[PDB]
Amino acid sequence: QTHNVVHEANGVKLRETPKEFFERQPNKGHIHDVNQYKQMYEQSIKDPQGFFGPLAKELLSWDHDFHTVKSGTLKNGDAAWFLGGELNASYNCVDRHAFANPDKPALICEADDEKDSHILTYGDLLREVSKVAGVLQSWGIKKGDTVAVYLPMNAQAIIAMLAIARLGAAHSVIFAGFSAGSIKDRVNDASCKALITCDEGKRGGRTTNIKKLCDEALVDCPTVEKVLVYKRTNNPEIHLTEGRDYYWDVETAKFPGYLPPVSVNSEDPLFLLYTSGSTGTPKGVVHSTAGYLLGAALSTKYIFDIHPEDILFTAGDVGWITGHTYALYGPLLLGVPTIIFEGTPAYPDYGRFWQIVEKHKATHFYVAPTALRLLRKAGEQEIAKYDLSSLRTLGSVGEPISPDIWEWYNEFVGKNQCHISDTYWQTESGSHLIAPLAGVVPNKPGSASYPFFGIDAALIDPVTGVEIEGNDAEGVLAIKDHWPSMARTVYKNHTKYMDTYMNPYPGYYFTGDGAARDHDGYYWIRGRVDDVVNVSGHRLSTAEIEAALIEDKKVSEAAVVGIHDDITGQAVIAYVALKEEDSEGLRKELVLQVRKTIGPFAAPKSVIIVQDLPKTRSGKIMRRILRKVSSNEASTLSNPQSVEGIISAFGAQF
Amino acid sequence: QTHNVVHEANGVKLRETPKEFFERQPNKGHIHDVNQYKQMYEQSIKDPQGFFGPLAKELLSWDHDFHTVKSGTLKNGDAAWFLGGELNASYNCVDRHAFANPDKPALICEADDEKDSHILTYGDLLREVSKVAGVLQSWGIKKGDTVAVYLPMNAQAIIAMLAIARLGAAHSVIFAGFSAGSIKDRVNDASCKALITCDEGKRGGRTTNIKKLCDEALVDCPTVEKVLVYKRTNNPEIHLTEGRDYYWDVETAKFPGYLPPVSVNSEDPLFLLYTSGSTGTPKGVVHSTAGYLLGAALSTKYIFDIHPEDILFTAGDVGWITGHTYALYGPLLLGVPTIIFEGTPAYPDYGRFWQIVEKHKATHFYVAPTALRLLRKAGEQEIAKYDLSSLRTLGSVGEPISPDIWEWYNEFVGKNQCHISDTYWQTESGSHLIAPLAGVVPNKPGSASYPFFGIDAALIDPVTGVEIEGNDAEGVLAIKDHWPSMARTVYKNHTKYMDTYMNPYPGYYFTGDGAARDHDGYYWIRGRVDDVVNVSGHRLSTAEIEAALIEDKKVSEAAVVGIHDDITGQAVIAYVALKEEDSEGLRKELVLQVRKTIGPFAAPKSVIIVQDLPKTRSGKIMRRILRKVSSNEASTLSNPQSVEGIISAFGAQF
Amino acid sequence: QTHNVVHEANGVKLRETPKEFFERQPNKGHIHDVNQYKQMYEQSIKDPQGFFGPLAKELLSWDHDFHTVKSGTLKNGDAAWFLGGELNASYNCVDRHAFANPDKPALICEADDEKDSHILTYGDLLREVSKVAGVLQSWGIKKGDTVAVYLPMNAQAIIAMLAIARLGAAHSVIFAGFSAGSIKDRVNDASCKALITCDEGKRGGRTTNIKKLCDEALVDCPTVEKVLVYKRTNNPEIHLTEGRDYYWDVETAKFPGYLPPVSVNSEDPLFLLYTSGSTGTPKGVVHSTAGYLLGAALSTKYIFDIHPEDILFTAGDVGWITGHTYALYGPLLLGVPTIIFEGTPAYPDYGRFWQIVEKHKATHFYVAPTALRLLRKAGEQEIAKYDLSSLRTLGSVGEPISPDIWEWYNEFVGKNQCHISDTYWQTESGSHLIAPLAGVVPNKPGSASYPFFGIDAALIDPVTGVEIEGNDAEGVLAIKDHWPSMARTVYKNHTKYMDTYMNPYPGYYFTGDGAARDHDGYYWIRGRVDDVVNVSGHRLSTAEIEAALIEDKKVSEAAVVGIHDDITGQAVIAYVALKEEDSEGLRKELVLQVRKTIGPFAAPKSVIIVQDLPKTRSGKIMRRILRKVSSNEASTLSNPQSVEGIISAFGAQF
Ligand SMILES: CCCOP(=O)(O)OC[C@H]1O[C@@H](n2cnc3c(N)ncnc32)[C@H](O)[C@@H]1O
Ligand SMILES: CCCOP(=O)(O)OC[C@H]1O[C@@H](n2cnc3c(N)ncnc32)[C@H](O)[C@@H]1O
Ligand SMILES: CCCOP(=O)(O)OC[C@H]1O[C@@H](n2cnc3c(N)ncnc32)[C@H](O)[C@@H]1O
Ligand code: NA
Repeated sequence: QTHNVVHEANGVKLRETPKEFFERQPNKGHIHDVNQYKQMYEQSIKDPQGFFGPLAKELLSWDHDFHTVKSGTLKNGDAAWFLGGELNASYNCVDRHAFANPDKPALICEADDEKDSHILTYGDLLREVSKVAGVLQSWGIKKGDTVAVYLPMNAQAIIAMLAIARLGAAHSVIFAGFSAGSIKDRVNDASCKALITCDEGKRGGRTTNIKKLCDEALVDCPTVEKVLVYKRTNNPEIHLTEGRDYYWDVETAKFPGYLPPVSVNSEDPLFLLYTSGSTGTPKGVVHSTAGYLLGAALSTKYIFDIHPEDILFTAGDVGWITGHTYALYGPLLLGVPTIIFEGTPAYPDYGRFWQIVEKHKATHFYVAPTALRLLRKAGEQEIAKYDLSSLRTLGSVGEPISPDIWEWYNEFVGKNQCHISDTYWQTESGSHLIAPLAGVVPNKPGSASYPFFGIDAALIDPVTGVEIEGNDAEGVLAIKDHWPSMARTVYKNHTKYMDTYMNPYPGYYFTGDGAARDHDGYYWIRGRVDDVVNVSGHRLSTAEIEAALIEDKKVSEAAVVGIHDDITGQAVIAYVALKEEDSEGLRKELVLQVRKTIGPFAAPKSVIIVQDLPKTRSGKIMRRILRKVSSNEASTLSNPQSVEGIISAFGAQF
Repeated sequence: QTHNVVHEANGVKLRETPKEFFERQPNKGHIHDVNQYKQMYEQSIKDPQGFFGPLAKELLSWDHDFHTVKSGTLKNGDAAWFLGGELNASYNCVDRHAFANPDKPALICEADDEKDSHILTYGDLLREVSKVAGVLQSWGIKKGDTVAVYLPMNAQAIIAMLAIARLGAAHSVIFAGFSAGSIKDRVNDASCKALITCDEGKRGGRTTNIKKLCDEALVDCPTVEKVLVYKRTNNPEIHLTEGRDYYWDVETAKFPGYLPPVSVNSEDPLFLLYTSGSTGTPKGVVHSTAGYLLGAALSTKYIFDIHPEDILFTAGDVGWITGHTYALYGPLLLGVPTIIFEGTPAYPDYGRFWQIVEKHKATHFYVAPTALRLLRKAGEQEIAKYDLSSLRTLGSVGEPISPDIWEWYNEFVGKNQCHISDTYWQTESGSHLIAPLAGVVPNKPGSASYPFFGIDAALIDPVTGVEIEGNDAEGVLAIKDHWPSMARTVYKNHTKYMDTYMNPYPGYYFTGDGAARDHDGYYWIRGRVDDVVNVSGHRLSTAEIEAALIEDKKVSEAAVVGIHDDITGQAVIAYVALKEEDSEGLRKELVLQVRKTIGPFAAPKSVIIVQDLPKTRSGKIMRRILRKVSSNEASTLSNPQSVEGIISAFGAQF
Repeated sequence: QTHNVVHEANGVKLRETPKEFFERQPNKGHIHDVNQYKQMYEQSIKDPQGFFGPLAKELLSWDHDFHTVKSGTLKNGDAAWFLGGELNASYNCVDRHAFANPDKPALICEADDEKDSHILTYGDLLREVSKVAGVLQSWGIKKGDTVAVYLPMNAQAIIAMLAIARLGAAHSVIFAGFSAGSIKDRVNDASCKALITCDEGKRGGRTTNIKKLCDEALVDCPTVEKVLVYKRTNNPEIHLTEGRDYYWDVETAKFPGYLPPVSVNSEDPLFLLYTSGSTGTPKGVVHSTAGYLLGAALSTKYIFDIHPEDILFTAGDVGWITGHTYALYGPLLLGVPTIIFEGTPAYPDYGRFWQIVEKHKATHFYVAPTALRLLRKAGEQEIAKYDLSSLRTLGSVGEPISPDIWEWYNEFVGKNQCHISDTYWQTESGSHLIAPLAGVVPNKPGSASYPFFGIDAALIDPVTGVEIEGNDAEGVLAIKDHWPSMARTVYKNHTKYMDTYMNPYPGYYFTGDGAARDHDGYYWIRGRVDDVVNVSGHRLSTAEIEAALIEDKKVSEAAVVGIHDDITGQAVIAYVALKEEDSEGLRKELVLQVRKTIGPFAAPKSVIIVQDLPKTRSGKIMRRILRKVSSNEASTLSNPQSVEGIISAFGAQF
């Protein structure tokens, strides 16, 4: 007790799981007592073979059984799960459920306008996936090909990824916010032979350009042989390059309503998803087929307490890992309907999220902390109008949750009845690492609680590189052994995959996050230790933004850091130095330069112009100074007078 | 009793199964009583899962077992059988039998001249198929490729289709009668990467040109990379385009006598077979692998009463669905020798069919009604010379059988000892739909008796579109649910497949045939309701013939209909109107224009030339008038005087 | 007794298996008594299905089980084993052992210099094979592709063949001694899409050129898309053609440490290996996957008495069948470490072979008789310095072993404690045919003893073509039925495969060797009957050397034969006749002409020049005369005076 190192633990008492939730369970809970979970967790770490074997056979339908549950080491980067097994993601997500209950809802597609909303049953999802998959096969997509997807968060993207996996190909979903240059690089890296996109998207009542950005990047993408285009708005003046572009509706009507699924090996690539790390250009994270689906199945069934009668709503976009796991695979593997929203929580009214939960009587809701802050400041009153009584579990993902936000979440939406589960994980983790299991774990506000099955959490001292033992401790967060849903490599570049995750601390998986552990065992996440800032959930490497600013001929050097913006969580500020008029206009010109190389979400909130940057004698720009200058101004540098200049221009600009 | 609507049922008494047949059975009959069959049939309709499951495991050797017997609906066009199963057609047709009895006869190849006849054992068929398959594999044929076959009805074609299926490819047999333009269209549609043909064919003592027609179409077929040519006559002056054409004997000698078969999914395409429907160009009918072979195995074993000691003779050509199912797959699946005839029933003498039955002591004989009429008028006396005592079952296929022909069949050939089984089915049906089961069902002459296992027959009123209930009823014939051997789609054009079979009467499979059902339950087929005429067994769309006539610049409009010709069953007459001398010569010039675009069997018997066609005010040519004018002349038209002109020119011409 | 025909059997007594060996067995011997072996052998011949079935399931890990143990006949050339089975060679050789004992040694790589020696564990071999296999897959290598290997006898070649088989591709190892023209022909025949080689090799302290010879042949090899180059010496001035050549270290670092193995059918090609027969250019011998690995597993486990605790040293190069079977697959299948030597038994000292046996405490040693003669004449004394006490079994392979050499082997190296096993077999045989089983069979010096499991040995009279029955008999050696590891065909040329092995004596496998059988049943090999001479183990067709000499414009005709050279066993002499000065220099010019078309090992020891060759009236060069002229001069020819000229020039030259 009386924590000294973990200051956040002090003054925090366990918020017991509300009693109303256990009554709203449609069936007996998967786990009875919290002591039962600790016994399950202890087995997954000590005996991984005896723990995950049965669960894999229970939750996955195998075309061919595996001979070995776990192989490989973190140090050697040769991890593998369920070796010898053969299965298919589209059979487990669609086919098997469509045979039992064809008319059961599968995709509840809620569009930007509710007039364009519709529901697809599992029988319908099987027919549409088979048809789309039939088109890609006639085009020549085979096992081992990568197929790119540039679609908004609607049912069409869900259908696309399943049809690609159905053939044994790997899908690479590119976020619709990205620019043309970001599509160019990502496609060329994967050597995609096909692209699935739409004519244009509609979000918040505005018509976003989609196909036009694809045509721009595709002139520099020679691997793409053919492109599939969906008529989301049916705009007549949308050009389609002959021989390359073909129409979704026209081609799918040519092929039958059932296509045989292609068996893939357990360690065969399921998908690629590009993320930006502290150093280097965005890398292509690869996930295996079997170990990923299992991880998604476990975390969904047990942490969220998902039963066959439940309905899940996950707000995240499929362009990021959250939509991948807990808007598609997780729910569909368990045979429950998932809610896919193509709009924003503000259009038409700020209660749009809550109409959907009322309309479809959703039982589980998954949201990012950046959206809860937006709703509180803007549309807090609308919540009471809608029912929201069907919700049993409220989740949080992507950003640190504040105790202030946690209490607002519990009563304003859950009415002190729902269970709150702060789910900490990563794109590379595939599934949840640390989260409160609903009905089991009493959550401490702000803490992600205990680690999940198969995750052996530990802290490491950053300087000495030793594992810290005990409680009331702080350090770098790392995992001792690999787990089923762990990412297996970076596409065509395993060396950077080792240099990033396995080599910083050999024998450990490097998460890039600082954490603390209290005496109760609950884990507190303190943010990323490398040069990555979480801006509205999007991870952004400072180096990617800095390289975009330097593309302008005038920019001699640039440096970007992050600070706490209330709405966005973190915002990147740009301190740029020019070589040798209209200073305010050039600042805006740099903002679109970042918006052109990367996308609109990378644009800095402000750009401060200084002649000299705070540098050490060797040359390293003192990012610690620029960080504090943004907030509070209170070591050895080259010129200290330059610091007064940076403070002068910061107030002048921001 | 006392049928009013079904006039054919009146005056017809059951012709009981002859007692001599049961004694000639080499073993106990598959079905004991007719009540046993009705119980089997009732199960196949009520419980399809419990009926076809065991039969599939019994009659098919699976590389991998299936998880679901039946999926999909007619309304959605997503039918599938034995989902998850893996198997290969060449293993079930050749390999497994060759292991048990290598020296057992498999292909009894009876050529145009008996001096060129030979027998291939199952061990020989395994070696020749493996070698041919070895050539196609080195050429690059893989699972999912289509391979065209343009061969006469000999052992080489049988070997070809097995070698193609062995690799998992799909074979498209093109009838040797077709012209070059028909090969052109069919090949381009399937995008065949290879072609198997012969130098030239010999039929009825005449040397038919084969390779030369292939070279003509192949200049407009870019997908064909290589061609395999068999030396049927070894004509020295047969050109072989270098890089494309290679020799059957030369290449097969390069590869070993065993090649591993490639596993295909149950719903993977087995073959394509092009047929002409009332509307549109000829379409590519697709059949699955597993559901087709089962249907062929069931219909052969039970309707024909085929036992391991039996020998089957089916006269049909492999260019049509009859040779596909009951000259190749059906017999070979059950491990019995099949008789392949490359000649005609007239050369050398009209008793050639009966020498073969005597020579090889055939037990089952399958023939079309168009051949029975030819033999009766020309060579009726030769039958008594040959033994023909080994025959147990006589079959009829393709055309309506007349009660006059049925009685001639029973005594002149069967000697009132064989069982006659009128087998009604379709290219799309894959296997028999309605037929008398030998040893079980007493056949009514002219009636195809009761429907077969898994076929839920029903009649629909054409106008109201309602299912007719009761007996003494007539209407459109339709099947309530799909069946294993049902065709799954039209190649690369599922929309026309729905528009033709599933959309005319939703929830039903449209057969395109009129039928009647008497009080005993026996079904009577009354012919096709759409614009298709059965000329000597070949289904011919009127629109395909009309489009060929219109290719001549002079032809303004044309219209073709059918009437009863004794020899051909039905003959198509052509009424053509020219724009603006040698009228008799231009009539002959049009006949070869049809023979050039389609083939020799489409040529009209006569061509009547009129200036105006009987038309409604909207423009539809009154095909009912041209139909009656051909036979007996006894509504609102545009000009009635034109009718007197059509009658005047009909007598003048025909 | 008192053998008359088998003169070698007379005066020979059984040398009983030394008692010390049974004590040095780490476990109970696989076979207890010699009578037990005869009962096992009798079953393998009478009931092949009941004998090899269990052994295949015991010694091989199957991805899918087979349905038939044995099919096909020698006469039809359609042999097949374990039909229907699916497996992978790299799983059985690496993966399965790496799971049980990752840190167990697998490849003990002893380089030309011991400073460059290293050991790879089974876990390491799994990671390196997976990475290399990962590179070939991204390059596009798939099941059915051939990949060429031009590497010396080191660990890199072993890794290469496993990675190729891992993908289901077939590897074609080309011996590093061969010239550029020999690589050209071999690659073009197989149509290899990739090549794995190294910058240069080091052997006996000399730097051999390797990559440079590849670049020379690759300009005439269009099928090769990409090439993998290993940095054996890291010579900076090694050119790498851009787009074609890539670096082993650079590419393998890009791919992960585990790659899923690809299932292949039992009869799918494992590898190709080119050998030269009496007639024709070198042919590509093909071996199946399953039947080969089993044969290698049986012969290694039982003839050599290999147990899990044993260590094997086989001196042969992987460029020939010996390194294939008993330096790679045989040991690795059984999960024991194998010793790979990149040097020669003379460098640094003649006791290098024996340091390795002492260093790694090797228990089994495999050597060719040509090396035992070299060591005896040059470095006999070094043997006593090293321990060599861990050896239990000494083997002999490739050449006839002399009784003089057999006794030297037994005491000078084995110290009358090891068991000597003369293993006679062929490239086409895949595994041992006739050999003494250690611990079971008392070996007669010079005799290979009894045939092995599944080999039904018999002798045939060369003239009459009848099988000789009884003992004290001599004739052509042939095998009555095929066996699992028998070669299945010649690549893309099955006709020559039949003409060579199955057609000379139908119903028998032609070995090309003369043999004798004594009253005890022991077999004595008397050499090859066709025009093939074993020069230092390399089989060399006389026709291949003769064609190389004739390439020079001056050479009108040439004829080469073989005689007994002490060091090389057999040496080829060249008698060449020119069309029309510096006679000694042209003789040397011809020697390099052979060294350029074939390789350095084909160069004749001497070249005798004569104007006329001893010829029959039809024209056949009397090779019997040139054979005797070389040794002792003691029929009807065209000119007898030419014989005096050949004798005159032989003494003048050689
Ligand atoms: C999985 C969401 C999308 O993942 P990304 O790969 O884009 O970003 C992962 C990072 O988000 C933060 N993070 C994620 N979840 C939480 C969380 N629940 N609490 C605090 N920080 C969190 C942690 O810093 C982590 O390293
Ligand atoms: C299966 C033979 C070749 O089939 P096709 O696809 O070429 O033609 C099918 C049509 O032939 C007629 N037909 C077929 N068999 C009979 C039959 N036994 N009696 C009467 N009409 C028949 C029916 O009209 C049917 O729609
Ligand atoms: C397997 C070694 C490499 O094989 P190759 O395919 O290069 O050569 C096979 C031939 O070598 C001889 N031969 C092989 N082993 C022996 C042996 N043990 N004794 C005598 N001659 C032998 C026999 O003549 C045989 O036909
Ligand atoms: Na399989």
